Amino acid sequence: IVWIARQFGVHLTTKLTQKALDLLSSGASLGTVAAVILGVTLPGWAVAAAGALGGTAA
Repeated sequence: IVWIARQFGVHLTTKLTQKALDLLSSGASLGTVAAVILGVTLPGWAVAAAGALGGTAA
């Protein structure tokens, strides 16, 4: 989540992180979480690059 926020210009709050992590952990895809929570439509290469990290780092 941190890498996404950094690379795509999102102001990341602790609340946005908390929501994203729970949703990812429950089974929503990294792309959908990025779009819905972080407001960022990720290209394919960015979904892959972020997905290589642990969830908080992603």
